[PDB]
Amino acid sequence: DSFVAHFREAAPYIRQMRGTTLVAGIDGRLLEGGTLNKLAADIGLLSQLGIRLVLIHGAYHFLDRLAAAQGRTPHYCRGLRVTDETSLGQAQQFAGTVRSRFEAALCGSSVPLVSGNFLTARPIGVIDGTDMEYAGVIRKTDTAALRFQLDAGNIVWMPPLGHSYGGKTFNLDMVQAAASVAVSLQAEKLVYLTLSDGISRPDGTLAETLSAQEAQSLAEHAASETRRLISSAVAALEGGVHRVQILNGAADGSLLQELFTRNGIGTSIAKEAFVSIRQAHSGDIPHIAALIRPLEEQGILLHRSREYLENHISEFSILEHDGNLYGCAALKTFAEADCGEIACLAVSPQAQDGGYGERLLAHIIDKARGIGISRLFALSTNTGEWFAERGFQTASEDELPETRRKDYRSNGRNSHILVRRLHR
Amino acid sequence: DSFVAHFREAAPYIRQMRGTTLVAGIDGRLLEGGTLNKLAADIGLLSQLGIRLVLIHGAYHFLDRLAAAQGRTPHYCRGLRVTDETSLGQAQQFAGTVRSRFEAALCGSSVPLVSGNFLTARPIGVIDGTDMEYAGVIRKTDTAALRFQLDAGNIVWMPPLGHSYGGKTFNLDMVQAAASVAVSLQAEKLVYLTLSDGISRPDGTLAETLSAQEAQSLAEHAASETRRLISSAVAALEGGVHRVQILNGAADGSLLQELFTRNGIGTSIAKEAFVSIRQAHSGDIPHIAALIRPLEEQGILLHRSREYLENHISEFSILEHDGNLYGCAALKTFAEADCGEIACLAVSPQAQDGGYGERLLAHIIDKARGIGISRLFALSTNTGEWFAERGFQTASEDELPETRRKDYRSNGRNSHILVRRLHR
Amino acid sequence: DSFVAHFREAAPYIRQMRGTTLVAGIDGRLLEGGTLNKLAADIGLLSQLGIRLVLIHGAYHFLDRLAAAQGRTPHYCRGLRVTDETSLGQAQQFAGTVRSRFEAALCGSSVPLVSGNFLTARPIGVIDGTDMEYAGVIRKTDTAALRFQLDAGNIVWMPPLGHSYGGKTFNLDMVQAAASVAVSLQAEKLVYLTLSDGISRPDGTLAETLSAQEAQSLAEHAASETRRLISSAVAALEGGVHRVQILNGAADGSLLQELFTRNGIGTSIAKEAFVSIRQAHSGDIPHIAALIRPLEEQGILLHRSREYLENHISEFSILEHDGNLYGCAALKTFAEADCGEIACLAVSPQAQDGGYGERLLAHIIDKARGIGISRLFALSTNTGEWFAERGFQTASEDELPETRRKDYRSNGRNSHILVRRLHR
Amino acid sequence: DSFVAHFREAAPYIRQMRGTTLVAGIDGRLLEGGTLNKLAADIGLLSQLGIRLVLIHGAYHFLDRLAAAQGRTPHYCRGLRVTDETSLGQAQQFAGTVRSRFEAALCGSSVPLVSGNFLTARPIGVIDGTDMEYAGVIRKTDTAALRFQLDAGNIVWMPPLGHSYGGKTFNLDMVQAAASVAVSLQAEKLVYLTLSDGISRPDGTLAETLSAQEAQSLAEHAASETRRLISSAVAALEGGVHRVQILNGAADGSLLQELFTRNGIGTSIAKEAFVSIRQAHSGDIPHIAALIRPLEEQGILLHRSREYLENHISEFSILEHDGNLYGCAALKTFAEADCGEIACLAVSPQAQDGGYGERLLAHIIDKARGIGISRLFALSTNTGEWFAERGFQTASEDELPETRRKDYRSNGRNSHILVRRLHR
Ligand SMILES: CC(C)(COP(=O)(O)OP(=O)(O)OC[C@H]1O[C@@H](n2cnc3c(N)ncnc32)[C@H](O)[C@@H]1OP(=O)(O)O)[C@H](O)C(=O)NCCC(=O)NCCS
Ligand SMILES: CC(C)(COP(=O)(O)OP(=O)(O)OC[C@H]1O[C@@H](n2cnc3c(N)ncnc32)[C@H](O)[C@@H]1OP(=O)(O)O)[C@H](O)C(=O)NCCC(=O)NCCS
Ligand SMILES: CC(C)(COP(=O)(O)OP(=O)(O)OC[C@H]1O[C@@H](n2cnc3c(N)ncnc32)[C@H](O)[C@@H]1OP(=O)(O)O)[C@H](O)C(=O)NCCC(=O)NCCS
Ligand SMILES: CC(C)(COP(=O)(O)OP(=O)(O)OC[C@H]1O[C@@H](n2cnc3c(N)ncnc32)[C@H](O)[C@@H]1OP(=O)(O)O)[C@H](O)C(=O)NCCC(=O)NCCS
Ligand SMILES: N[C@@H](CCC(=O)O)C(=O)O
Ligand SMILES: N[C@@H](CCC(=O)O)C(=O)O
Ligand SMILES: N[C@@H](CCC(=O)O)C(=O)O
Ligand SMILES: N[C@@H](CCC(=O)O)C(=O)O
Repeated sequence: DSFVAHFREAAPYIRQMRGTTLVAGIDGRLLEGGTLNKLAADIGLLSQLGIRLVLIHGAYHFLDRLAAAQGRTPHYCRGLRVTDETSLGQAQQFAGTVRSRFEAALCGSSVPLVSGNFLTARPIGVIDGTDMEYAGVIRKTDTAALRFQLDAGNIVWMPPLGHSYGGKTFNLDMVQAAASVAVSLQAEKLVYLTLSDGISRPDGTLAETLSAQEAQSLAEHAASETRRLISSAVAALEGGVHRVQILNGAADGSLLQELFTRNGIGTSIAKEAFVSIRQAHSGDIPHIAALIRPLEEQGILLHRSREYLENHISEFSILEHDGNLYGCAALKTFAEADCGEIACLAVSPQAQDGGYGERLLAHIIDKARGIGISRLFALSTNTGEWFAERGFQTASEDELPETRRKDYRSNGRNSHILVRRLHR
Repeated sequence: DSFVAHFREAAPYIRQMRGTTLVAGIDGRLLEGGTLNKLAADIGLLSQLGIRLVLIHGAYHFLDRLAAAQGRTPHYCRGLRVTDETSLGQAQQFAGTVRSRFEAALCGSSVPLVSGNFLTARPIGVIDGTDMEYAGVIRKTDTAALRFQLDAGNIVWMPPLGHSYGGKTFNLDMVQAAASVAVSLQAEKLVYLTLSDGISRPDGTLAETLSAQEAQSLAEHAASETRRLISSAVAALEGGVHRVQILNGAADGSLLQELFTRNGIGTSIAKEAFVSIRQAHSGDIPHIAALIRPLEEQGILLHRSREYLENHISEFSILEHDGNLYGCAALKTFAEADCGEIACLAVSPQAQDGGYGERLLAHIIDKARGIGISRLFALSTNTGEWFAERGFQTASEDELPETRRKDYRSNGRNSHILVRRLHR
Repeated sequence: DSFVAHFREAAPYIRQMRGTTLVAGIDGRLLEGGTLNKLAADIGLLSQLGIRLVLIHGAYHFLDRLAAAQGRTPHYCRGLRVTDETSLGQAQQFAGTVRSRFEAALCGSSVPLVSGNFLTARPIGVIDGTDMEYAGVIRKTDTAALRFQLDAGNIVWMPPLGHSYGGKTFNLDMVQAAASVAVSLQAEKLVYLTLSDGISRPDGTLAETLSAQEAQSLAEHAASETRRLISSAVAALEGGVHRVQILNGAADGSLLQELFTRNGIGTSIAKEAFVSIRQAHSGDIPHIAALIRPLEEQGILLHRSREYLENHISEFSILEHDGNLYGCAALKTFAEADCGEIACLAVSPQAQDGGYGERLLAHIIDKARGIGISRLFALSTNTGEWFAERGFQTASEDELPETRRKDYRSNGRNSHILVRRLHR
Repeated sequence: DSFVAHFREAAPYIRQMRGTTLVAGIDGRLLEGGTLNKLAADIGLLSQLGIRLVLIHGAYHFLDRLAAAQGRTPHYCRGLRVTDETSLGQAQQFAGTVRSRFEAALCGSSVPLVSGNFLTARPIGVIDGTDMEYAGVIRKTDTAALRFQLDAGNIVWMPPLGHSYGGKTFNLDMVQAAASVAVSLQAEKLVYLTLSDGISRPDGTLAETLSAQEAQSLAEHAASETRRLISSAVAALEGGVHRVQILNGAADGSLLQELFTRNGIGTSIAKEAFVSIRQAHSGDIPHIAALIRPLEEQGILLHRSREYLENHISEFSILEHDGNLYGCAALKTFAEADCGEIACLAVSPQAQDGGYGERLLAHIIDKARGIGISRLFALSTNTGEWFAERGFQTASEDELPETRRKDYRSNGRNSHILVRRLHR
């Protein structure tokens, strides 16, 4: 395609990403070849786009290309490397090699890059009778010092090394470290730059987009490395990171493609928040009435009635949290088998703006599609934009199902009519 | 002595040092033993005293304990190490070992420590037909980024490594690098932490305090290493650093002793600014008269006269810059061979507050001492504090030389009389 | 001792004190002699160490050296001086004498000193049928204006005088005023600079360190002046000040000695927060089990069992607040009468980091010492640092009590073993 | 008049005064009666109007009501009070009485008031054989600390007391002190609040407004007190203060009346900057031509000619600084004896915007009025607003002098015509 077209395509993603925090967990093998040069350039570009950037790299594989290729075997109790004094010292050497390399590649492809004593570590201790030695986990992260650097526009570079109150240095696991730092920062995004195209489905295909539940159910039959990825990704989400992404940092330009295109390569994982929505039953009616009545009083919701609701309760859905009712919505059907109507949509005023409405509309379109409905109408006197911004197109009265058209005419309400087309 | 006494002794030096910038050039051998632990603690303390701190270390000796002890000989065209790709890579490893070590020693003896891509380097090129390879000299220092970190209270850590626009890393000479960074920052103080007690005199004794001229004349007969120290120290001073100090960072606690005691160990070098002061001659008189006359009009300076000055010109000194006269002072003598008087002290109003006065008083006490005078009087109607703050003690009229006592009585001026005791 | 040694001794206290707020309540007799010069110097030094400083002085004794020595007797309903218009006016004169004196002593031993209209006062009214006249108590303190000055580095000087909405000035009690200002600032430290070596015990000895409970029980048999000191000190602590100290500002250098040495002269008072820890009984077991079980599931705590706990309940302690259980710990004993083991230490995750653990360990060492135990072991797979940072030294398996050594061998857990030596 | 009218009258002066610095030198007798209450209220109001306020008071008269009324006579070598240790101590007492009084009066008529160690003093020494003792003059003012307080909105209160490096306090002369502080701040305004209606003319009348030259020539025959006022006022102006005002702080509301009405009570002194304007002669013509020619080329200035100028040189004025010509303007006359025209007005582009034009117009209206002209025309193609904003009203062609009307018609230029009426 054309430059202008590509750039106008990127523009909304640039808008979304600007001023947000991205923690990048970087596989240490990427900092070794000329994939390094490609990466510094793309990270330099991200810097230039107003993205706050914290980069953390791994060391394990480099240590093994020093260990294994020597006559010493690494031990990996839960993927956590046992790391002795000699391995610890190598990691310190590698971390300096790598930060220097990155800095040089960034200077030749002027972007401020900073590193500091941000992590305080503790040893993992003893996993399964096996002393883990210098394998440490982040005990405290200096969030104030980090924010202060990101705020000034600095790129933050972190090795997989933390120090302790006992004046020791510990070896950190990168995959776990990035997710920990990401949660501490409440980073909007965690990115793992791996050697893999992302997480694959049981049928072999690349999982473009996953819920944390979907991710979780895949780990049941997944290799060790990818199980740990998921575990860290899920804990990040649960800890407040908005989105976790898995990419192949060996695929030239994949970071740009992931962040700035609708399509995006790799795997994207996000947490589905908890909103129990269920078929309404008999006992819901007073809760539904109390919610609906103010609105029916205001001329926003059509007048219902204890009897209407009792005899049509099956067409209502209700949204609940801790026994508390907070929303409702009905699916009305017609002689036209293809047609449905979202009716009686309502969120308690105290619970609004937090997405509850959208979840009710979604649940009802799932229900509508479940029964063969490809066309979903909404009629509203005062609330038409909400629908128009969520996939509804203006429609005319002559377009309604015949019986609805008749109610509409005799109403006098002249409500706006919108239709959304539901895919098979 | 007692704690309270020691601490009250330190207090003025703490006051002087607070909020000032100190660049520490650190010999790489100090970061190797438990002298490291001692150093982090003392630097941590300096941090806590509101000193802005930039630390730079060397690598040469570590590289040789890797080179020489391998079967490769280092070459040192002007003390500048030829550094190939393999040596460059080692320096990157060492710099990571050392920054990690320092960070750990600082954490266990919470003080924010930061490092960044502050230096951009260029290669030295070819010294004397000898390709110097990866030996680079600082081309640009990011002074804004540095100030921003020091201002926030961060300790700044720098390796002896700069990068270039060509995406290469270069090996920097520490002694030269610190002096360059120090000038860029206009640091009040540069400290070299060496393995030596400082700079020695021709008679073998430690030069406690040196002018840059004194330092310069010592290099004539000095070993190579100490010649380079001086050269860098002198260029720092000439470049605006206020004071350069040389210490043995192997002498436990020497950094504290140097910064916070009157005595201070090690060598201190400062630049004597240019103030040509000479015996007045015949042709000076109009310049002297024009200066003196306003003051004599105001009742601050005793009335002189073209004839007085013509017949006493030999007792005047004058301070000049670019042919321009800016100050004068006279030495009056008495029948009491031990007694002198500083007379007719005056700095042009446009040239005041810049130390000119003090240099005139000093020059005259040097002249007074040259002729056997151990007691120097100053009489002033309005300017008595200036003398009292520069070593003069209140005296009485009955204490004057006899003939001066007589002039004083018949004057009516009742000027304050102060005496300073001049040492033999 | 040596300078370096003294200064390295001070360094941790300098670190702790930097950027903290200290409110100094100063007896007015200290501002009268050359103890004034000593004090300005030490307060100047504290300024230079990044301590935020609010100074308040008293006036009572000066007023009496004007009253009593005139033919007027002061009346002191609860140590609160009745203060008429004539006494009020003297206090205004004294406050100006004293602020000028202090300012001059500070300038000659450049440190910014500021004072302002920070206190608004109200009269105390009528104590016990006795009109108290111009004796006022702080009604409002301008905390924003105060913070603004401390933040800029200014020393804050306050007289014992507040003004009112009725355009009157009132006489404040210093001891009460400092404690009020200290609470308003949530100052980490309140210091009273008195003419006494601090608070004495019933046996005559100087109470180096007191809890607020200890302070309280001393007042039962204490002189009036010291009763009021305690009362104000205790209310400061209860109001959020971290530590209150009582010193003799007539003992040359005592402020430095108190703030910057382990030993410290004078009396230190701190509030013991509320943590009810008691012998576990039968009914605690479900609460203990629920806490312990997650941890035993994770391989951090040895598997217990409803029966184990039922038959060993006497060796458990539990920490509770509002009936809620938040922590537990057991003392295990051995055939070696000198040996104990802290077992089953656990704080609810929701209640962690707030010191609960430390209080459980302390309680158990108190229990261990109560039965003759001088050696206390801790064995931990993942939690060994916590112990090592709280006085435990690494030990070997051959060092365990014999039966514990046997369990340890057959476990397979390879837990780290640490010992703490308990003093008699 | 009406409130709305008064307030709309004040509005431009409020606009001018907002964010400006005013140093108020306050006679110590004003802080003694209920003139104090009036003053705090008016100063409180000024605070509320965004005026940055530095207040300094005197003490002399209070000291004499303590001296003279005791049996000790004050000595006043140049109006500078000899002040011994006993007088110095009284001044410290008075300064505290007075600051407390002011603070209380300000609180009861919430406005932040701050004072600090801003002045460092030196003794005056010996005037005329007379030791002046504790009479000190400001040696250094802490301008940074002062700006920092004014910037935060604080009112700054200063006593007439400075301290020295020798740990002494000195007695400052208020009149001199305010003018010194005012210059240090480059205050736009210095106000002296005296017991007099301002400076009187030789004919007895109150000098409403004076140049510094006018002020200077009045001192020739003026009382001592008013001579010193002038001397300080003039040195303030010369030192960069924009305006000095003298008022009676005993005239209820005079500070408001001076600052916020066109009329304003009291005396106002301002420095006439140096702009030598003289009759042009023969040798000026090339300088005039070079200036005029660019403009005549642009169609802004009517074409002149070496001959025109040679034969009309007497009607030109020229503005010069250091021999350099920077402006010119001509006065054209007509058969109508009442009519004049400002012709050929021009300032060198490099010297514009600095008031030169206005001074040329003024000089020519002075010349026009000197010969009986009450009507002054300006004709301009592109520059008509400049005139309209400096007192010119639009006029028509039928309104020109007859011969000018004829030139105007045949020109084709259609320049805008404006007239200013010159008062007799
Ligand atoms: C429209 C409604 C159901 C939305 O419920 P919700 O819980 O807020 O749903 P969401 O949080 O997913 O959507 C919230 C967004 O919808 C927008 N919105 C709400 N009412 C709107 C309206 N009347 N017109 C346009 N937009 C509206 C909100 O302003 C909010 O904007 P934001 O994305 O810029 O923050 C609303 O809460 C409601 O119940 N209104 C009265 C009942 C009603 O009108 N029902 C049905 C319409 S026929
Ligand atoms: C006193 C004088 C000679 C100082 O010359 P100088 O070039 O300023 O000398 P320095 O720069 O070394 O000293 C400057 C310091 O002296 C201080 N000083 C100057 N005059 C002073 C005085 N009259 N009283 C007290 N201190 C004074 C300045 O304020 C300045 O203070 P700082 O250290 O706080 O900045 C002054 O310039 C002068 O010539 N005054 C008139 C002549 C006179 O009085 N001569 C002789 C005295 S008998
Ligand atoms: C170790 C434990 C008992 C501490 O309880 P607590 O209520 O937090 O006790 P305190 O608040 O007095 O101590 C808190 C400090 O201990 C530190 N700490 C906690 N776990 C640690 C560990 N595993 N390793 C090192 N330090 C640790 C905390 O990080 C905190 O650090 P800070 O001083 O830097 O803030 C922890 O709460 C716990 O119960 N962990 C699981 C149970 C366990 O391991 N029990 C016994 C060990 S055999
Ligand atoms: C008009 C002129 C003589 C003003 O001289 P000057 O030295 O700037 O005079 P002042 O400094 O007293 O007045 C400066 C103010 O006049 C304003 N001014 C200048 N030219 C102006 C114009 N053409 N229209 C409106 N206002 C103008 C300036 O913008 C400045 O504005 P400020 O008060 O908002 O800063 C101008 O310099 C000049 O010589 N212009 C070309 C010659 C010309 O037009 N001459 C005569 C007019 S027939
Ligand atoms: N959508 C509203 C009715 C609005 C209308 O039909 O005008 C409801 O379901 O009650
Ligand atoms: N020191 C001044 C004279 C002052 C005096 O003697 O009173 C001078 O040398 O002229
Ligand atoms: N301290 C743990 C046991 C850990 C171990 O012995 O390895 C407990 O008391 O249960
Ligand atoms: N005022 C201009 C002439 C402009 C005009 O008359 O149009 C001059 O004096 O030359």
